[PDB]
Amino acid sequence: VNSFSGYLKLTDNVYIKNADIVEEAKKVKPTVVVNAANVYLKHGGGVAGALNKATNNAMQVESDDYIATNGPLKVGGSCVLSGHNLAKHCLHVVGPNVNKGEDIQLLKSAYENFNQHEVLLAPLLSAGIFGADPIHSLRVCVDTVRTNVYLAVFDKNLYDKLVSSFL
Ligand SMILES: O=C(O)C[C@H](NC(=O)c1ncnc2[nH]ccc12)c1ccc(F)cc1
Repeated sequence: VNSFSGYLKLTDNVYIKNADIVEEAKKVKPTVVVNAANVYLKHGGGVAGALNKATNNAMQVESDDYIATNGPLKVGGSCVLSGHNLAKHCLHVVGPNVNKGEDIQLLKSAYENFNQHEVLLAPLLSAGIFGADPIHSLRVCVDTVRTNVYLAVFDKNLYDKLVSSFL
């Protein structure tokens, strides 16, 4: 038993809620919150800008040190950093950004990173301003992630569409 509230069950291992992921993180303090990052960990907008703002820019400061030491991530890759005031850890996961012309085929690889963690609070990878089809992304999530994932969807209309179309 865990401490997430009001989530809708989709499969053996995936739940979903129309909620602000920052507020879900501040309430639950999960072991892992997932960020929808880019390879440079430049947290400008979307999930990343929202999470980083909630950390008072501490996420960005930590991320800049990470990049200075290690270089950029791969599209499809991830790194574990601090969750700051939001979670124990933040799993920064790079899905493909279709508005950058990146390969949507790497979405499955991106979701595979979730399998290294027993329980995660996460956004829908590559959706929103990342420009991929959100129905497709939820499908890839359910067909790839085997650990327990709690998906938080900001946009109400998107949430309603995702639930009503889910197979
Ligand atoms: O769930 C959604 O609507 C889409 C989601 N966006 C957000 O979660 C979001 N965007 C802007 N400001 C925000 N503030 C608090 C949350 C938040 C998203 C998912 C994958 C991405 F690669 C990029 C965005």
